[PDB]
Amino acid sequence: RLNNPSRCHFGIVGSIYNLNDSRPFSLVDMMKPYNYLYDAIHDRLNKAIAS
Amino acid sequence: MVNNINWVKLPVILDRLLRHPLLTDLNLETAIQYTLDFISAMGLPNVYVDKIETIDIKEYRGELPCDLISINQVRLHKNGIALRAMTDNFNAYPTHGEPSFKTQGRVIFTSIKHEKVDISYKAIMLDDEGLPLIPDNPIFLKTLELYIKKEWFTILFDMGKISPAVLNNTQQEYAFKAGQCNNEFVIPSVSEMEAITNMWNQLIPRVTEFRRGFKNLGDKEYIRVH
Repeated sequence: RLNNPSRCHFGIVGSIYNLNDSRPFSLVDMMKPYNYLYDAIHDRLNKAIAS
Repeated sequence: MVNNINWVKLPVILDRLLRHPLLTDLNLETAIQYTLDFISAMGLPNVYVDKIETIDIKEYRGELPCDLISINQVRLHKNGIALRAMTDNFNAYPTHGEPSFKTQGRVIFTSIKHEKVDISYKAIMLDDEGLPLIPDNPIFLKTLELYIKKEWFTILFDMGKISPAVLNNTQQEYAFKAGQCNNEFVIPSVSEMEAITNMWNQLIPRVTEFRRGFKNLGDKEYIRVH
């Protein structure tokens, strides 16, 4: 940068999709419990279909 | 059946019957007949001995073992394919398919000319003397005791040497113990319920365990995960 000799970084650029300095609560995180419940209930459904 | 068929000799039943002063004219000779009658009338398959014995078919006919009472399966020796009941009315009669069989006496009528067939049959467990050998299950023993007592009391009632109330009580008790004995020998054990469970739950139904010797009937049905 022009005025600050100490401003430098690496080629790596990115972002965390977080809320207020926390770890990111992703979309998959907030859909995962429902997917697990779906899998368990469909397990019951399949075992019912077998019997 | 939950319990095991431990064998004991026939006069174990005469130990118990002869406790009754009115049954003291009973004999081993009478116990044999009534025991065989009870065995047949109950028709429990756990009381018989499972045997397998190969025979030759000369021409649509084969000689049957001496001790055979009932056949579980017949199959071809070389292939292992089981045979079914013969519905054909002119089996080996010519004019001018799959194999099957039919058994009447000492002779088994198959639809095949010259092959060896394996017969899995049930017989009676015998004693060192050539006599029937009974389970020592006290439910079975009590039910056989009550059967013989009921028959003896029925004769004595036909004479008029027993009260009708006494025979009515004997018939009631024998009936209850007969039902209980039927349920004792037939209700599956834990291993037999695992086999029944593995027969019951199939996502892909298995409908060809007759072809095998029902070997895979209680095998669990695994589905791969995708």
